[PDB]
Amino acid sequence: QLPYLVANVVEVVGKAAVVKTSSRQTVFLPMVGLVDPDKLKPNDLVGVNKDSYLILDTLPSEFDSRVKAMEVDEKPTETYSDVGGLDKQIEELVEAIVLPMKRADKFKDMGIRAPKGALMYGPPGTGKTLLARACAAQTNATFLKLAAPQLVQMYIGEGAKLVRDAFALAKEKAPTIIFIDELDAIGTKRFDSEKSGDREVQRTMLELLNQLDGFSSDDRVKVLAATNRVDVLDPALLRSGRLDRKIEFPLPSEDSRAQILQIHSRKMTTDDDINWQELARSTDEFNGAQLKAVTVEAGMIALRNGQSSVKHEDFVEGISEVQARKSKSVSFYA
Amino acid sequence: MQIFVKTLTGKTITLEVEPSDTIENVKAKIQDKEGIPPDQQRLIFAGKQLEDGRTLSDYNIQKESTLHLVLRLRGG
Amino acid sequence: LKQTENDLKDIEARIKEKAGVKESDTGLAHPLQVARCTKIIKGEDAKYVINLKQIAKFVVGLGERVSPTDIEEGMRVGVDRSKYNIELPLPPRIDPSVTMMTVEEKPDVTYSDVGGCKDQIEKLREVVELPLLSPERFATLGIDPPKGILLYGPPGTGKTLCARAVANRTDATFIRVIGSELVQKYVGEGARMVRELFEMARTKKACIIFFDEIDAVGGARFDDGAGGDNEVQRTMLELITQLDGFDPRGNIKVMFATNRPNTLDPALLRPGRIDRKVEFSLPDLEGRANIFRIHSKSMSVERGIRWELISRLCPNSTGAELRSVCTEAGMFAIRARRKVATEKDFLKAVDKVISGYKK
Amino acid sequence: QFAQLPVGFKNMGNTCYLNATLQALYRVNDLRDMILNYNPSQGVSNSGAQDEEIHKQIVIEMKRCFENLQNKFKSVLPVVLLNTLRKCYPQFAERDFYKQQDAEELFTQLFHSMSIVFGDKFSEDFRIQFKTTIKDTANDNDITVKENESDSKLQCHISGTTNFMRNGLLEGLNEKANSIYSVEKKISRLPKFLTVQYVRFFWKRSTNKKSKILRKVVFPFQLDVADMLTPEYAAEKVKVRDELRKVEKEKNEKVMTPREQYETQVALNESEKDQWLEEYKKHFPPNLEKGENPSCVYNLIGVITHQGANSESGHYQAFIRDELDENKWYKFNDDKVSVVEKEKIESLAGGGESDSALILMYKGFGL
Amino acid sequence: REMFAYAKEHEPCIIFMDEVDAIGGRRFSEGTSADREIQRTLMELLTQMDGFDNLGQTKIIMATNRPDTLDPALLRPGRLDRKVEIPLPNEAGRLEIFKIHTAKVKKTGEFDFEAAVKMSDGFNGADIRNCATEAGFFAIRDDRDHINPDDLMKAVRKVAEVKK
Amino acid sequence: ILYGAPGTGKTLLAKAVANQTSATFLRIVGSELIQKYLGDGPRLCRQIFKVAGENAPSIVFIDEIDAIGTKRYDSNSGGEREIQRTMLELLNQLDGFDDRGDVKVIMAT
Repeated sequence: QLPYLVANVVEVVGKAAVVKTSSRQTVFLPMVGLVDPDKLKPNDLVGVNKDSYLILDTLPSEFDSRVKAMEVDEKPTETYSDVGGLDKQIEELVEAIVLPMKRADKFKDMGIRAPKGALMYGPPGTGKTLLARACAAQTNATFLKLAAPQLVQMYIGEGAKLVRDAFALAKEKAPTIIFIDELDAIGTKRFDSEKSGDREVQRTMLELLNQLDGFSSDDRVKVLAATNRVDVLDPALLRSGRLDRKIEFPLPSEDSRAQILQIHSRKMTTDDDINWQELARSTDEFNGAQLKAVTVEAGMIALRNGQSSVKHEDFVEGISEVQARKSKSVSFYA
Repeated sequence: MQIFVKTLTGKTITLEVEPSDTIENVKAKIQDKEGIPPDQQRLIFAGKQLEDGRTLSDYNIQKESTLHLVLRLRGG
Repeated sequence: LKQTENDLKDIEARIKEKAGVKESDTGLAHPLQVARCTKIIKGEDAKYVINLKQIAKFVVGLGERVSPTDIEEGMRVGVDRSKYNIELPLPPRIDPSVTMMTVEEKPDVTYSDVGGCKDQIEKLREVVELPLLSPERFATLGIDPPKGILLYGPPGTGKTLCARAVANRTDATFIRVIGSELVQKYVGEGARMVRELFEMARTKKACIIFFDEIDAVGGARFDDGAGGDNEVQRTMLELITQLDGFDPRGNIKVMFATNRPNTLDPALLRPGRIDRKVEFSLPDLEGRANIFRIHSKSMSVERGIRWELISRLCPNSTGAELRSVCTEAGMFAIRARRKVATEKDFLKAVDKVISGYKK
Repeated sequence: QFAQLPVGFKNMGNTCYLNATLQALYRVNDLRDMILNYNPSQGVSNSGAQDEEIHKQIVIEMKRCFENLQNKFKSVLPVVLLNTLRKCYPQFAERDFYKQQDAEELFTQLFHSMSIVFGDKFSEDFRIQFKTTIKDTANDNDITVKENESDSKLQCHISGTTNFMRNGLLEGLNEKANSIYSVEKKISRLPKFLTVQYVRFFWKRSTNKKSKILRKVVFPFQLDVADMLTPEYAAEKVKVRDELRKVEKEKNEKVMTPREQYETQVALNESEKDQWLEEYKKHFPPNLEKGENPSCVYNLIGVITHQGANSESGHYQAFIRDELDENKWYKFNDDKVSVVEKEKIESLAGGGESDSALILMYKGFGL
Repeated sequence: REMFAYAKEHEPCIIFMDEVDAIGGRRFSEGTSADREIQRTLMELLTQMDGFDNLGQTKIIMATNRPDTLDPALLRPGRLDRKVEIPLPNEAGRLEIFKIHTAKVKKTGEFDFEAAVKMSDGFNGADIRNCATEAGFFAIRDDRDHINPDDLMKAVRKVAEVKK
Repeated sequence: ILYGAPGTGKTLLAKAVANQTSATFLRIVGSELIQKYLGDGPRLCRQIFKVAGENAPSIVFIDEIDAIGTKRYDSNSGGEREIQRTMLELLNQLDGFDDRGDVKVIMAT
């Protein structure tokens, strides 16, 4: 019965055995078969008497709090029928990760190893996050958002352990995408003598890679890192078992904007006359997120006008107003 | 005949009874499949709380009727 | 009088309290960041024993417990930053923040100008005012109202005053985080504050989170760190994530302030971060006039003032400068000992203010 | 200066269950009026009740209590009423002070007595009729529809999943050779006064003892139950609701001593209120039954709260909405009466050991 | 202390130090935040070395990407004396590694590794592996577990172009 | 803002006026705030303003501010950002609150 004493061991006349309790105290018990050999395994809670100091029973594994840096979302709700117009970024993404996961057996018979990883850089504001979750849904991966600043602990090692726990759960839950918010805290270590300070970040990264190539032939876990733009890092783009693949996001084109507009126009009322292709010619160098902000502005015209839908005009006027990154309205010069 | 008792969890369960059964008998049948002690059961039907010595026929509780089972929040 | 009534209150309070202590002694015994019931005799699993700490652990997977109503024990209790969870004995509030920030419920500064800031106010009105007054309008259209606003030109242009005024009208909280303070030089500390601000934000939804100065923090990211852009980008990049990552739109507002426009990144510009760009930069002649007219109503004045004339002497202003002309004009009068303001005084205040601004 | 605070009942020791219940009943205008105008010469409606005389005495003693509340007697001691109630319903004479009691049980018995004395005139204001659909879970061609079930309150079932009153009300409308049958109620007639019971008290199996569910369950100030109605009845009630909403919106658009001026303003405010009642009433449906809600919408007018471990411990209070100023609420903590704001009422949804809503009273929109 | 004692018992041993900047920095900027923990570590390694205990059946191998966040102590002979650098390959090195990688692999056709080598300029084993899988990608598409000579020529070139 | 010179006229005016209003003259060394590490100054500044408003009316005398008298168009690194964080903190507190004489400032240079 709880309250009970657990012990977190990290240790792998007659025979002596050392137990490490989480009260950070080493204790003597014998391993003469009064205490069975199968009640010790590292990394694991095992159940020790309070004042008799002896392993009666073994309890499930745990080291720190469970899912401490990790968000768990079993299977996103998104699809590539929800996220669409991003089609080329779907092709790259599918060839690097999805096909090694699906056809794992095929990679084994072929007798190459599987790449497990990609690195993405290039602009979001198009549904980069949204695409990542789509891939997650499609492959039937568990989506794990792991935030790179949480590891980066000011305390000793604990961060290193967190990287290992991530792999451990990821391998149990397989298929899995480990989706890494930032790249600034498993990276940005520079090449100067300030790479000293930035140790915690070199160590979290190194381990995650060492661990992937450790298991490169089997495609169970995927690693994806995301940023606006590529940062200084240790070499890792040169190797299948690391994050081999380096995937670029470009900007949309007329076909892509128009699909993105048709996805937008299901959600919200329209007067069902609005021509995406025509509006798409009228917007120059727009991204997906910005076509979504035009829909909001088109509705702000509508809000003032006393309309509950939007006509073509209502959208044209929406574009003229700011979306804050690019807006087509230029006609001034005398 | 078969009647219904909406338990505390919001669920309806069924009970097999006779127009001659008393509210004490019914409460015993409820204890059997729900596990609540009769002395803790308050049964409502048609806005009336059912008294222990009366019978289902007294209240005109026919087949498929639904009784509402409630406990008590003592205070004063 | 005042003394007898204070004692009478103590006596009354105390008796209830003494009884209550003994009851607490017999059982051997909400914000919170881990739960810690340090014993648990009362209460897969069919009973609670939950205690989240490095040095020991008691783990039960199953919360609830409408009888006994759990809690008690070695008291920090509720939901966990590990999700074992005190689910629902005495109010948890989703991992609720013990790290504070400055809250100003209903900030009081109503409507400094309503004329000559005419368009800029109206932008605020669509985004912020109307979606609190009617959520159903917005819903019916199917649009989601601007998540974030960027306010530009110099800060303290009466930028603050206007923002506060709409917040009063709607009865909404100002949540002030000042960019400059965050700056620590210890591992991860700033970004940690940011996560807890948003968790706290979701709980408190209907709030304008004011982020002072993006010149301060998140000013570059093109460096790939430097020790002082590396915590600073860490905090920054984390803060964006949270925003596109969803917080409710039409409740929680984030307002950014900036003096200079060279700090901005493509990351910052994009929707789900900034959608609005509201001006508080340079107004018109007709406009300068309205803001002058507006501050001098409250004042007594003796006749011969035309606002147009006062406006004329400004070759370029910001809202800050205008506020300085009315208030400075009043000072020349007080030195001479006066309650009234004159055309001469207003001219004298324009000449001083503009010339100091130069260079 | 001139506005007098309502008065409350002194607690005789564990009799706040009665006090809170009497304030809630007093707030129900039609009930208050029929009690205040009761003449013992009128007898009872149901003289089939063998204990007729004691039910009449309960009403007489309630009328005396109500006369003292109406005519503000800074404190009312309901001693004779308690004695009378105990004679009729000996459960309330249990000791261990007398034992604390479940306000729901008192409410139920008072309703029984008022139905005996007043008959349909009382009970029709509270009646909810159901259409019940009974389907064999094992066979969806075996379908039976009954129209004869009714009650005088709705139960809000609370489990660990329950977060809003609606959740619990919906669960309360459903329940489950021999087979398992689903029994599904939809409302075919709504009352002008709608009583909602939060099912908080229960028999704990683990301890063989009375307990209480503390879970937070948010209730609305304006309740719309269109989704609980039969399709046919919803169509009727929604049509009414949409006309009433139009009136509400139009409403929201629009030498004497100091004492005399206050009394004139009260008279003015009552007249203005009556003129708006008449405007809503223009839109009531032609064949509305006496006591029936015109629409599917209600406003909250009263809340009976409890704080404590179970129904035989702790304390009951009432929170009552002011009859003219809809933003104003009174807290009746036995004889200690105070004014509170809407935020305090919202906090009564519960969570932990806090005072929380147990019984809610709603009155139809436009009444 | 434990790591060294156990090395002596369990000698021969490789002690492999993964990215040395954290136990062998230089200082952040000459300043300190946590870069004194780094100094506490670093003095202990220099002490074992300088000591009466001598390295010869316990070998220590340090690894780091850059030598520009190694301490000057280490760069001085007698705490490291052997410094192996990772070079550009020969034409000969590339051939062997292409042949080895495609030996475990299933293929139609004898492969001319010699072309493949020309199509690189100094690919070490990791770079060569990316080329292998690349060929394999057109084979998953061509619905096969085999690869042509033809795939292999295209594959080495696409990997070269996308980096150095 | 008073500009003149120490012991010549700047200081004299400040002693004289502060005493006349019978407020606590609370003397801050501008340059020493100057602490050259990311954490020290903006807090120091916040802590000043806080205690002043509490125990009002109070004089925040900032002696010889010369070194956060720069503004920059873009901020980078620690070496430009530190300076700018301290400058911005003063600017925001002023812009953030308004007081008719819970806090009075004399700035000196």
